[PDB]
Amino acid sequence: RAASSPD
Amino acid sequence: MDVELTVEERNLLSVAYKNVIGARRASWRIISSIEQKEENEDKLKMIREYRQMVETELKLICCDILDVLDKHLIPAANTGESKVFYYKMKGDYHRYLAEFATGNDRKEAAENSLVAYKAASDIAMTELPPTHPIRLGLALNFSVFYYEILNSPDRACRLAKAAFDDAIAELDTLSEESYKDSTLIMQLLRDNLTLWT
Repeated sequence: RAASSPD
Repeated sequence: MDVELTVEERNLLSVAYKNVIGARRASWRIISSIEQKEENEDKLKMIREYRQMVETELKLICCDILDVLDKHLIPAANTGESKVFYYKMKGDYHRYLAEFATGNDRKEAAENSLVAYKAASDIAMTELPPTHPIRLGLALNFSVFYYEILNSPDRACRLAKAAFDDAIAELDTLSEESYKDSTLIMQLLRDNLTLWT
């Protein structure tokens, strides 16, 4: 529901 | 009991493990959505049996990764970049544990997440430029932790805005070939802000 850091 | 990883090695291992963990997380969310709809005899049971089957695997991975962070990787971190990286990883995996933990476990994990995140922050703000991709990813995941776990949109938006403004300030004095990286995390932070607000 909310974007975290790309990994 | 010590291991040191080059930036490339730890980046590649991180990509692999978080690919796996994201697959499992999305599967868990979908099984939960199925459970909620059917709840609103034998089907639901099996559904729960799959959810309990997912939760276990997830845990087994996250726990197993955190051990390797604590017993091996975090102690053997010279550069501040790698220190912030490993502490952010610890916070991220404790966050994933809290995302589905029930009871005081959800409390437990949450604490161990924050203590990790704060840790990385206390290094980043004194070791990495505001433009550094590690620091920006840390701030983004930390604001996500604030908004979604601790249910604090205020602290989340505060952290996101602070990180974005410090970045956009130090942006003018930054090489292009060293700013194209920060671009994407900065834009993600901006999108998260526009959504939360």
